[PDB]
Amino acid sequence: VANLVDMRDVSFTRGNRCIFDNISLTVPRGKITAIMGPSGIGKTTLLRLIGGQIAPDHGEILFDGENIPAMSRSRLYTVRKRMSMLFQSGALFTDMNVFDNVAYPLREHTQLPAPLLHSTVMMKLEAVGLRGAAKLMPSELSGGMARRAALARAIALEPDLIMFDEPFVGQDPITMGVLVKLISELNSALGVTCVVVSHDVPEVLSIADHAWILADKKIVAHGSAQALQANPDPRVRQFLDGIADGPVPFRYPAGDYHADLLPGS
Amino acid sequence: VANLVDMRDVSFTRGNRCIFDNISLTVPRGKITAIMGPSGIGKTTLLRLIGGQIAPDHGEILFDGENIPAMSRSRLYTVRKRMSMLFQSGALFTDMNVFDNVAYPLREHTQLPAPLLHSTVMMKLEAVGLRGAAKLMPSELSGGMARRAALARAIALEPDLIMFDEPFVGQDPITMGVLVKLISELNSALGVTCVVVSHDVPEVLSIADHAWILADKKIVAHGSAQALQANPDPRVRQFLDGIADGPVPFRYPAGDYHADLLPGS
Amino acid sequence: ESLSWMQTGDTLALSGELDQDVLLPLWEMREEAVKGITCIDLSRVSRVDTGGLALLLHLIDLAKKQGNNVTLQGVNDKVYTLAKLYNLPADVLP
Amino acid sequence: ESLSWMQTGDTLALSGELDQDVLLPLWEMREEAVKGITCIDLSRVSRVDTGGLALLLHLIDLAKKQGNNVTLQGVNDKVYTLAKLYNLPADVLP
Amino acid sequence: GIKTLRTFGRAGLMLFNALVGKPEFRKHAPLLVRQLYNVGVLSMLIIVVSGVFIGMVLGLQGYLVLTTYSAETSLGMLVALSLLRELGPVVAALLFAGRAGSALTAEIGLMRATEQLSSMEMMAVDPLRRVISPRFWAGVISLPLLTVIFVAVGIWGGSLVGVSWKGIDSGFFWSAMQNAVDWRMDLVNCLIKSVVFAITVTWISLFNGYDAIPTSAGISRATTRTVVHSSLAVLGLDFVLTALMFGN
Amino acid sequence: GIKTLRTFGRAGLMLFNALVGKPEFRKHAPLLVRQLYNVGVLSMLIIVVSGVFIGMVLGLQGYLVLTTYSAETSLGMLVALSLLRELGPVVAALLFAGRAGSALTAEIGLMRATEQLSSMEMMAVDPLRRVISPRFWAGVISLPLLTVIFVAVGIWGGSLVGVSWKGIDSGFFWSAMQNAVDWRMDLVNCLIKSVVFAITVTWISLFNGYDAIPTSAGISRATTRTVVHSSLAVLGLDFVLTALMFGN
Ligand SMILES: Nc1ncnc2c1ncn2[C@@H]1O[C@H](COP(=O)(O)OP(=O)(O)NP(=O)(O)O)[C@@H](O)[C@H]1O
Ligand SMILES: Nc1ncnc2c1ncn2[C@H]1O[C@H](COP(=O)(O)OP(=O)(O)NP(=O)(O)O)[C@@H](O)[C@H]1O
Repeated sequence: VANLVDMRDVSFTRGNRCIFDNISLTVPRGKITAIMGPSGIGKTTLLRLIGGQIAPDHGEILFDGENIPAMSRSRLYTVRKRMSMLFQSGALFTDMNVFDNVAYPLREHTQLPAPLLHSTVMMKLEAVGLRGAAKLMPSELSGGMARRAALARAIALEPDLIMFDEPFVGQDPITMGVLVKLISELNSALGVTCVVVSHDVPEVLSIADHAWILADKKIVAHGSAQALQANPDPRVRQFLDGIADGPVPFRYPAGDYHADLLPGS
Repeated sequence: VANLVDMRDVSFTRGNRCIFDNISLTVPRGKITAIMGPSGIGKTTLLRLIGGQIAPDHGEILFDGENIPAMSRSRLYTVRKRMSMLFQSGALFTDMNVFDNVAYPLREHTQLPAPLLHSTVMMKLEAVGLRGAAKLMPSELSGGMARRAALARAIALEPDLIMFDEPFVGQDPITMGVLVKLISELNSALGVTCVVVSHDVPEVLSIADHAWILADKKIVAHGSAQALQANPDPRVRQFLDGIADGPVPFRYPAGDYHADLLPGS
Repeated sequence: ESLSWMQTGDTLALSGELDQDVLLPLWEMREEAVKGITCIDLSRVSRVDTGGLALLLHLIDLAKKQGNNVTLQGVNDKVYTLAKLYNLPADVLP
Repeated sequence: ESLSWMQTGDTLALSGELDQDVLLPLWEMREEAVKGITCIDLSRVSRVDTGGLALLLHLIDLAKKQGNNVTLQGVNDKVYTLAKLYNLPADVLP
Repeated sequence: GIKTLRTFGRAGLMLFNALVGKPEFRKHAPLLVRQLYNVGVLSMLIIVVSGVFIGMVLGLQGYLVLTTYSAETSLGMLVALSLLRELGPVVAALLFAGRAGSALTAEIGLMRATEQLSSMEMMAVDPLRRVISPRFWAGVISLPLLTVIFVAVGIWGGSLVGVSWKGIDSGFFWSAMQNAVDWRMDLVNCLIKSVVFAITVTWISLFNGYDAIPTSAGISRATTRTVVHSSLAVLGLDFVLTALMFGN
Repeated sequence: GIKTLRTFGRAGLMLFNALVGKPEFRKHAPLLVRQLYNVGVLSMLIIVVSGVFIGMVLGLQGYLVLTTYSAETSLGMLVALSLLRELGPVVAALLFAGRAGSALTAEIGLMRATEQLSSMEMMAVDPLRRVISPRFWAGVISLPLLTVIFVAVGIWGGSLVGVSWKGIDSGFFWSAMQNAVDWRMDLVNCLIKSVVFAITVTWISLFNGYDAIPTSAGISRATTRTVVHSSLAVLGLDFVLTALMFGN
């Protein structure tokens, strides 16, 4: 197939505040794509939506052929063995240490022998980089090391689609650089097709091969990292560099400022 | 006086992990300075330390003359009426709405009449921008609007030193731009001397007049936003652009990789 | 540290600091203070804070309450700077 | 989907997928499988995953256990790519 | 070492710096009323509904014991004088440490986590004298009243069993017997326990929120720490108080 | 509307999807033991120490009532048959909903907040069948044993009062009288209540953590929601169970 997940026409509601409205997206395999929007735009819901953990109201999202929404929920686990969410905060299991945290999806699915699984996990830790942190509990880890350990745990099973939910948010540029080198080295070594959803544009566009920008409730722009920073569109031109005033309003709507200034003039 | 807070020689410990070690800092009045370090470097502790909320082990920190550590704790409140921390997450009081959240330091100290205080708060909200959000509860606000409302509440009393603890962390560039225009418009209109502690360099250096960079436990570089991005120092040259590998180690320390690979070779 | 307003014809010559502190005594008799005053002259005023700006807004509003085209003279550049911050419309401050 | 190793002299000609799935049957008799084998030739191996790489590491280690200078022929470029990822030292993989 | 004196001395210091100080009254009266609504009026439903059930049980499991002893008239003396001497001030202290003794630490420890308390102290306002003290005085004057409401509804439930279920006595139950029960010294011995339990519940329910490690896994461990200590201490202080109040 | 059927149907669905399914046994045995240590062994200290105090009180406030009726020998029949019929299974359910009924919602609602449960479901592993069920079966087999430990230490405390304090009877207290008390049907009527309270405590203590709004102010409101509902329901189910078990 050409693209690994083709979200043809998805409309999601979540109550009354319509999140998406007939959006279209197409992650090609081997290509690390990205989706960007303002904070609170609903983009993490998009990732949770392409993992089958929540249903689109009126949508045909084709993960490598068959739809995700129309799955037995027993077959969905078999295909979900070919995905890997890397949440923010890592989502590391606080019970077990890092080693037993990376080894978790292995022991859950594969029958690797004990000295085989040990060598697999102590190799994926070295891949990500925190191999010395095998026995450190996930509450002792730093803020960025938790995302790295969860990345190592996410590339276990070689998932063929590892999607990153805001991997660089509130991180120093020195750890932003480690996290942007890891998720490029993986795609350039493995065949994983990273879907990096985020809003920290300066770093995401440094690796994204084909990025989408979703406005209030729909996708407004796409294209490569080069043809995007030249887009002549206020809704996109504002967000791509943060001009603090444009189609999104700076001043929250208010009334007349005068009764607010002098109540009962 | 020349500078508004001269931290001559502060050494802070906090248990056994020595945070700072004979650091020196000097915020000049009217100038919006900045301090940057890696995440978890202890820089928020520096702000909490120049507000008298925690004592330096061996330090002479001179807020506009007299020391902060050697204060009656009754005089410290009088000078603390001339400071304003803007924490991350805003630190908005969830009891009252935004209006009663900005009006709080006014009612606490000044005897402004009711229709006078109403016009003062409904003017500071328009200053920051969220004047339409006067009656919105602080748990209904967005993630960036909480910092803006806390900024409006922080510039009440005109504090002559309003220090920002990471005002742009995990924010889209469009709200990063609003937060970087507000805290420059304030300094260029008021006489406040913003101390913006952060690690999101690309945006902080867009306004900072004289920025410090603190390494593991000491200050390694200072200077203007121009003479800093040209500094030839690995500890600073790594952080200023995030090269992901330098004097700070990428690979967490580990042992020999071989017993870790093949246990009991 | 000090604040004093004098009705000297059609002018409300106020002089002082005009801030959150010394603002109290002027607020009470604000009505009779701006009774027959056409223009308010704040020239001998070193600095002006947000509260003083609010009081000045209310004094202007009172001058227009009974009906009087008000004007401001002797104001500082800093006052108009601070007013440009708060986005005060040009029909309340003049 | 398939995996099969043949001792054909001084060579361990293994052919298959060599991944986390088909890895089981080879792991058991790994000792006698690499008993008198000098070089291991993995040429008819379509792809190799991390688990297969770990098994290959252990086979090499066993070849050096009794003492034998091992060499690898027919390996893919993808295997050496994956090994460059995991930073495998040059004295365990050759 | 740590729990030896560090924690107790700090939990006493955060109170000596939260009650004695400026005598501000008319600024806290708007805070004390809202804290009475939060800690005292909201929790009322958990002590009314769970006052009838612990009442109807106290009759139903007691009526079947006195009946074996041919004294079914003492039921009012059994229900009341039990849920007014021992069960009242302790069950309504447990159900208080649950509803309003954890909602205090999950609140004043949630403030401390979002830097709300340090943002108060960054103005001149003291975080203790302004956040702790209203909640403390709302705790120690809502519990001795919640136990009274709880005892009242408990006696009503005991009546609902010993009268409405087995209609043997309509006035012999309490209109004649409880008059020899409801005397002053009994209510005094109930209110003393209610006040001491209020102090002990809302002092360690207001300290764990003030001494919590500020994180979602620190306030959620301190919350359970209060529900544990504010039951251990309630039961222990109850034994000591009962030894002193009836062991003479 | 909302609480009408949405919440109950969802809280029943999260259980029918957490007990009936794959019969996996030897993969959960390593989880069930650790959840027994967390929910059952850790909480033991809060039910041993608070088992003596509610015991020593039960004697000390009962010994002073039986003495007025010249029957101080029935003290063993009074202490045991009380903290073994009514007070045992309910007080050790309240102190369970406190220590181990909130540490469950502050835990499986803290996982859901840091996206730990969705990160489980992002593998093939079901979050319910793997996180809920071990904690559920650790709750419903640790409470009926915690109440037994609690009753044992309660009787020991009652002895410590009616024997060590007033050394009137050394064997007449229990060696002769409790033999007519400790019969099988009584322990059965205690274990039935302990099991029903275990189910009800650890089902709404495991649902509020699963249905919490994932935030530090959502899990800390759900924590208190369990400590409230797991006392209302304990007391209510206690009244219903007592009506059915002795109202005949
Ligand atoms: N209560 C505390 N006790 C001991 N050490 C602390 C405490 N709070 C913070 N620290 C340590 O002080 C150092 C810096 O404090 P912290 O505020 O976490 O740094 P920061 O990076 O400036 N803040 P932030 O990035 O927003 O989390 C770190 O080593 C912390 O672990
Ligand atoms: N049950 C829910 N009801 C309503 N909104 C929800 C719910 N769960 C998640 N959300 C939010 O999800 C939508 C999309 O944003 P969200 O999923 O929070 O992440 P994001 O805005 O893409 N980025 P971020 O929040 O910074 O991680 C918001 O508009 C909210 O509706």
